[PDB]
Amino acid sequence: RAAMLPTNIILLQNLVKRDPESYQEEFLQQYAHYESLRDIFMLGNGSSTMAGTNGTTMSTSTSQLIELVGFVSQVCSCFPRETANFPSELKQLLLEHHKSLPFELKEKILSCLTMLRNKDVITAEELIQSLFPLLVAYSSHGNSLGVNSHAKELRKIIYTNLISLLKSCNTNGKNQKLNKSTQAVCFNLLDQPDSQGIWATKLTRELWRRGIWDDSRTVEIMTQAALHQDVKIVMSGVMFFLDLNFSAIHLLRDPQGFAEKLFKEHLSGKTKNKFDMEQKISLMQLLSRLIGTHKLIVLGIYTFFLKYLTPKQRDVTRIMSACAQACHDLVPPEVINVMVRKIADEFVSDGVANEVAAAGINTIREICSRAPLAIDEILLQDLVEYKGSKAKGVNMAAKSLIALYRDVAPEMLKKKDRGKNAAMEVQEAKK
Amino acid sequence: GRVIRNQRKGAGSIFTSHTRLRQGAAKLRTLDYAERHGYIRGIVKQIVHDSGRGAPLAKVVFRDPYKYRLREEIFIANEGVHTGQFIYAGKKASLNVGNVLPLGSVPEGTIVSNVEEKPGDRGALARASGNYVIIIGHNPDENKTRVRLPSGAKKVISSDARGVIGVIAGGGRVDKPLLKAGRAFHKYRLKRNSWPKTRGVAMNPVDHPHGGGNHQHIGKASTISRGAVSGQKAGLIAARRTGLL
RNA sequence: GUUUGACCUCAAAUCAGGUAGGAGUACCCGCUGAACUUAAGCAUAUCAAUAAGCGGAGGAAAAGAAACCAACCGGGAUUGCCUUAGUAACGGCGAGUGAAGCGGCAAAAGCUCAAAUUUGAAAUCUGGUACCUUCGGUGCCCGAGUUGUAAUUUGGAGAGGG
RNA sequence: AUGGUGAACUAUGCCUGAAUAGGGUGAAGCCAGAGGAAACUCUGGUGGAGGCUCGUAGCGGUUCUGACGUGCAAAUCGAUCGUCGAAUUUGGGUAUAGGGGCGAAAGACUAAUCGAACCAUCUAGUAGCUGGUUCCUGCCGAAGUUUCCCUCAGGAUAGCAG
RNA sequence: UUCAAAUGAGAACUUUGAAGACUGAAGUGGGGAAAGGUUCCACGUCAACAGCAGUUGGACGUGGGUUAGUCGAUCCUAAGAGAUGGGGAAGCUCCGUUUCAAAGGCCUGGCAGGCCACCAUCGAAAGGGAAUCCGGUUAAGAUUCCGGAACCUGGAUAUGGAUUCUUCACGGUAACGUAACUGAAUGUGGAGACGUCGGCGCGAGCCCUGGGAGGAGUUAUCUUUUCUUCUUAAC
RNA sequence: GCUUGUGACGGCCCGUGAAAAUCCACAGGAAGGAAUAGUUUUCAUGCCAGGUCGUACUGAUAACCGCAGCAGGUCUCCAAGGUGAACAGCCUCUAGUUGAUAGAAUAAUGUAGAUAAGGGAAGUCGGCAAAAUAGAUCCGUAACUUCGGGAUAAGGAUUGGCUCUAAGGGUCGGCGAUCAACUUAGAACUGGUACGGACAAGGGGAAUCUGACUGUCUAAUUAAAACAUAGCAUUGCGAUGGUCAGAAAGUGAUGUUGACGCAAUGUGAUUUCUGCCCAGUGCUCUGAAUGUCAAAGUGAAGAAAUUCAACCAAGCGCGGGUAAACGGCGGGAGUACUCUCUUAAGGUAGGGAUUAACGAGAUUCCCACUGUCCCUAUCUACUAUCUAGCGAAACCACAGCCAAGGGAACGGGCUUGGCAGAAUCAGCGGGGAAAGACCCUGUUGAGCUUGACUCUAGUUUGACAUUGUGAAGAGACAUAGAGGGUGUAGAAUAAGUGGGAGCUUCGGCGCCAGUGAAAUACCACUACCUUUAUAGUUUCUUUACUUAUUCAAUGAAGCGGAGCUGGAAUUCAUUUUCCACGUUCUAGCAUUCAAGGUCCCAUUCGGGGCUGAUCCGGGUU
RNA sequence: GUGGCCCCUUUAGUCCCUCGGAAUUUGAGGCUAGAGGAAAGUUACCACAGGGUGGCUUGUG
RNA sequence: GCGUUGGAUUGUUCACCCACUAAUAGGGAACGUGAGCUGGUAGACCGUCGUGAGACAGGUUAGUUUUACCCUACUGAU
Repeated sequence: RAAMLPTNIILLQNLVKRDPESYQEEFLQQYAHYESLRDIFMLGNGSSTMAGTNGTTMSTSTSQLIELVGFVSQVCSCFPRETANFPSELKQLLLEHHKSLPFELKEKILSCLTMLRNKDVITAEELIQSLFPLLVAYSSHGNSLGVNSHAKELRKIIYTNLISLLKSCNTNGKNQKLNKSTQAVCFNLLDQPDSQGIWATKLTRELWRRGIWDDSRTVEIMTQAALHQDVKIVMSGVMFFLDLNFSAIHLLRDPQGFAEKLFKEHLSGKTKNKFDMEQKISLMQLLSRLIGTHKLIVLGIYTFFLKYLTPKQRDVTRIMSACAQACHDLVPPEVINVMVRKIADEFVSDGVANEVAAAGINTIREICSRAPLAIDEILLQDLVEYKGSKAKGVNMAAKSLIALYRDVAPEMLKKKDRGKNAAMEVQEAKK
Repeated sequence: GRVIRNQRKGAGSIFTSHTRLRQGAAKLRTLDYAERHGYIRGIVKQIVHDSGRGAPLAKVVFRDPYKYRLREEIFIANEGVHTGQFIYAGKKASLNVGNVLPLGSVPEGTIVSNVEEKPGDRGALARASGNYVIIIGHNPDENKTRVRLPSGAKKVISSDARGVIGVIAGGGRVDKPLLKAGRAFHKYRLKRNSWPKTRGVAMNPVDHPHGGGNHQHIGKASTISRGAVSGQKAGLIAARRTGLL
């Protein structure tokens, strides 16, 4: 057992954690080996080329260093002397080579730094300066295109480790000195217009969901992301402000100008035609759900919808369900009359099908629930024609419009539809 | 189910040691005024064999100071002592092989055997064949002494605790293969009834946790816990790891 | 006076004299404690505060003269019978379980210590011994005992002084 | 379930004693001679090792369309076979006791009893289903989805008769 | 398996004799341990039993018979069992065997001074162990009785012998020797006291064998022949 | 020569192969003893006594156990001659027995044996069984091999009797005289059908699968590829301990132990091979904070019972390790899918695989050999058979000739027909005798297993009590305070909201002026954030003491402190520390209140005290 | 013409009843009226108790 | 009416192969549950599955019923 003890680390560390005044020489016997090992790492199937590897076999030097790193990181607190430069050695092993290290060794160092920060050996203010620069470097597109670069796994590890760090730091009280510092790097990433704000948006969404970053300073970051030029950043911002919306709307600085800038930049202004329909629809949803909720006025929305309000168009049931969400009690009903007369011309016309007509009437009555004086009695009557329609979609739809105007403006309806209380209320109030 | 073999081992019917032919319990001299202040001389008469044990013993005759008589102690012989040799035991004894000293008196780097965990234990450590402990350092204040044991562990104990210089005799005993069931038979005939060992996989479920099955296998994970109890602890009690090293 | 004694505590004797054990155990006083069964199968539950097991007595044992029942115009130790009553109550509110006061009767019985200064008299008691009228008495001598033996007092009362 | 009796068979350990023809092979060590500068080699002998071997007693129990089959025998007889100096065979003494022991492990052995020994009591234990249920005569005299409790199911009911 | 005779009411089975065979010294012999318990031996003796029989029997009825200082137990301890003291347990009882006891036995000269240190008991008729052999005798008993000849233990002791006036012996260079030749406490050493196999040597008994002194047998022919006795215990 | 005892030697061991009673001797020298006489009972002789119980007989085909006068089982000693290697088998001596129901015949079928022409496995599931071989001398002996074996490999020549030759030894004599045993080799002659003349006594070979081997088990159907084994690997444990017991205990096993050990597992000789995964399940980590979070304890409300809140150990959760742990079998990247390329379970070589021995293990083929077969026949012994004597059992509704029909596919009985003569012996096995598995079901009995349900020993962590004497620190309740805000633009660091255009020390300024979602003076509201102090309130961490408590040891022996005493030692003036007058060439010895010195008495043949050997202490260490 | 063609949870009681020695106030139980809706496998190692042709066919799709 | 064979093959045979022969025809009386004699549960191993105890899509190996002396029938004998 004695001759094998230097080979068995798991027993050595349990012995050292008991009586660490002893086992000094046993620790130096391994620190010297670790030093000599790091001083090294610092510096195909074709008939011709050398044969390749499977991706899971490693070197005996690396297999030893991966063990020694854990041993030293777990007994550094017992030996503060002879280990003061150890975490700095790890840090400059990582952020000066990035490439001459195998993935297992990188992962091991990344976990040992995290536990060395859980213990108060290392501070977050100097672990952040190790973790963040590796994200940008392994999202390079030139580092991630080796043979067996583990770039995606490393980018996931560093991200979840940052999350654990900030979750650690914001437990008792919110470390404002840290949050205010690592929001500045998100701001200074979103400036770089290529794609690097991905690691700001993807992180701020996580921290909002974990409730760690409920602050006005953070919603500005996602506003700037939504106002960005890159599609996968704009979408991150839009899906953040969606998730029916979340409480972040109640920490905005100017929602009306936000919606105006969005509608001007992305959809209408240059007509760059970058977003696909699946993303344009998600932008429409955000705009309409902000507008209806906060009583906004843009008036370009209501002509932008009209191109897409045709039953021969791709997935219109989402578009028309957002059309209603941008209606108010406080907008000129003529610009909605044109919309209702487009829908009526193209969905409840002659020959149209049952689903088409029912969709039209259902998306008109939920408009009129917000903007009641946006369609007049003459077309209201044309649509309550379809009460007894034998199809069971159009009947259920027309009954909703009738019950909507039975409580709001029952004089537009005819005597046949005023249902026993609207008529009685009108008979007393007409004299 | 049944009660199993390791549980039966504790009662001690047929598993008691076989102690007829043992020459006697091997021990150091009792801690007395002579050993505490100066030394005392004895003569080693016989180097002898002990049944059930691989190391040889030494009969050492000392003179009783308080009464006119002789007293024979049974020491475990170290490698190099001989009959007619004089064994000096105590604090002021010289630094030679076979002599008994306290660990505080000797320097660091020396080799000793039959060490006492505490003074008055009369021999606890480094008693088997070819075994020794190494003193690495002293701390005279707070009097303690740091030693390395055969397993590689490092311990700190009283400097007044005693030990006998040298290595226990009989080394290399396990380098020879036995080649035969009969030599193991005769070996354990004199130790105890821990041989032969049937495998739990080869039994029925009543007789072992590992028993049962149409194929000889274990149904699970031979690493048992440490909080397990009395019938569950089949193999690999509290394994920190497994596998070849 | 580094001596001579008193007390306290703990021991020893084939010391003087006595005492316990074990048996039987139908009934009696306690302790300990199952399952079969019945419930649908079954954890509660029932069988059962049973059987087996242990300790301990007598001709009876135990209980017993209220820290009771009551709510009456008040009764008045304990035990057992008739009745209260298959009731009040308990319970997967299921199987099932389950008392008590009152009333009539049998038999009838009441009492004792500690806690109080004899303080003008430890007045008390075992043992040893000599006689005697020997289930015991008188005298005498060692001893117990004041860290309390006698008389007097026990709540129904009672004591002291007059 | 409760409380008790068993290691005289047999399993295992320990203590103390006893028993085991004749042959075959021929290991280390050793002697001489020959060839060598010498390491060393070759030849002839000696010696008598081995959980070697043939094979008695002994221990076991492979095969036979074997004998017997209410047999000598509740496991035997014959021939044939495995082993035969050792992890050998064995006597007496001793230890381990029942949900326990022992086990070179077959759920084997533990007094012809073992996937939980034997004895007595609780105990007339109990389901389910089977079997049986003791004299004569006279008078009357049936029945098979009709309705349901978590489907079988043991049932509860309509109708029939006295 | 057979033949004759005897016995008897009766004989395939009993007794004697005459034959023929068997076990064949790892026995169908002579003795013992465990177990059994009179089955041993004698005298009567046949109702039942001995798978036929029966005058016979380990049967039935009645008696006789087992002699120890030396053989054994008894004693010692082995694996182990088990009280006390103490501690548990409601308790029947459990633990453990020198433990946390004031655990008792010797001296010197109103008892005074000293010395020693230590655990009940049980446990082997094959382990250890003090000492007996021969011959004869019984219906049946014997290393036990008779005769003769010895030995061990323990005890009291007289005589002779040895030693001594150089008080507790001499000789021998030595290994050591002798008829003896004082010895308390205390201590030490030895014996008791030890495996198994191989071959070599020595001894006892047996086997084989010669001469001679005796007895028996064969002898149709031969064989100075075949068999048998000629022994010597403990001490 | 056989048996036995004994001696000196040799070999084997990770095996080194009882204890006590009892006896003796030695060292030592307390002591006592002769002179006009003692001493010695380990020299010789002489005297006395030796208790209790057992003691016969069998010890087995009749005295024991098996229900018995049962072919079974049951420990041991002695052990003759011949053949022959031999305690084998065969015959015999001594000793013992001649017991087992008998007689007459000689049918079949059987049981136990034996022989058979020619052919020789055509038999049969299958060469089952039987036959053949067999001892000793000589020649000769392959592949393979862990170099030790295989191997009696295989395959061949012989064996009698009689008469001879040669060689192989001991004791005495300055080469001979004398004595004696069975061992081998060789020759001649001779009889033969046969010569290990009976008994006794291997059949062999080419290959496959399998387990390394020797060994062990299912007593009473399974002896094996099962178990064990050596070897191999892993795990836990440094005694305050690991594993395991006990109701408890001042209790126990391993342990008369100590990592070359104990305990727990798996694999299963040697050789060769041995690549990767910690996603999962388990195991493990002296693993931060936060989350979950029992009891006690704390705070608030209430008149109180109570109610609420906060705090809240381990464990879980969380994230690190481990695959000779159970599992398991690929990796990475770009935009679950889809494209891409690495796949290091690569043979290191084209010498990569030609691979032991052992086995009552499973299998095929060949030689030899035969009545297995064509194709059966014959003989011997014991039965059967007959006789004298003795004398059961199973089974039994009643009984016993067939056919057809009905019929539960199926009558001995009923209907219709065929028929039908006493009483019987030996055989046979068609039927009847006439006495099985398999399938299903119980809301069954037990055994076993598992994150099935309810529990539980044990273990673990927390509170209280046992529990006393001291000290120093950190956090929080609770009040009193004190200040704060950078996304961008804007003079500037804008919580936010609402009132609005000066109280004025200055008119600095507030309004009017940009820029901004929001506009600043002045005064109020009520959100967050961070800090200051401790009336008190508490909680927690660390540390000191010993008398409780706990552990261990011993002969309860030498402990603690001392101008101690005496030495040095280095000091800055006086100490502080070491030592102590006690012991180290050697297989010796060390004991009689300890000799000596010194004080006293008595003069005795000797006594006592101090010291030799420092003092003190209410702690055995 | 008095519409239309087919059982365990919770709340509330003026001056509801009771809490049995009397009362008051909290709680509790009633009677009313409302609003809601314990438990898996295996056994060949096993054991017990029970149970179990319509004259049918033929050579030709 | 009378005959309708001998053999090879078990990595198998609900059969086929070559010979002899005059020929080498088919079937029943059992297989309309189950009935002479002979091949084709308990132990152990590999494979699939199962958390496991164990089970099976399998495969291999080893593995104790024992009349007639009764009635009838049949065969022979008084």
